[PDB]
Amino acid sequence: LYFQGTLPLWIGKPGDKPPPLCGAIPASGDYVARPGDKVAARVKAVDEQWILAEVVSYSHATNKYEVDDIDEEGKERHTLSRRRVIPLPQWKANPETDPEALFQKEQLVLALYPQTTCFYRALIHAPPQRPQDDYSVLFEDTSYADGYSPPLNVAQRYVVAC
Amino acid sequence: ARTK
Repeated sequence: LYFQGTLPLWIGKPGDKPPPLCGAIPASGDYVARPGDKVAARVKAVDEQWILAEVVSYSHATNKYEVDDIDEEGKERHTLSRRRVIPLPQWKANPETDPEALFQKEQLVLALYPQTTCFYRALIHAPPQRPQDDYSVLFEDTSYADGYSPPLNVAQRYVVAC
Repeated sequence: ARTK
């Protein structure tokens, strides 16, 4: 009710690799997202910007997605090369069992910024040590002399490779 | 999209 789309914790058995789209584990090279899946989509801005979007369809003929920008005003459609679409994780990685499926300190990532529907460049400050905790990240911010925000929390749901 |  309150937390629509919250991610399940990956629980693997012996000898199971953390799968593609578990935390930091990348999608396979031929991966195709389904209608309804959430993605980071690189679109033209005013400049380009990674936005939170929802897949509408994919054409294997053109290798282009149709995606809808998720905004409060209503949807805007974009047609994008698969090169401009990063699938969001479908599981959160459990640091207690699959710590290697988390982005490590200082890794460059794209992360959702608070009170936006956009992804921006950030460095990992700390991966979570417990499954109930999120990432701490430093966002690039050119308004500050050293170029970075203070540490801000971002759920695994909204941190992807840059 | 809502930007920062």
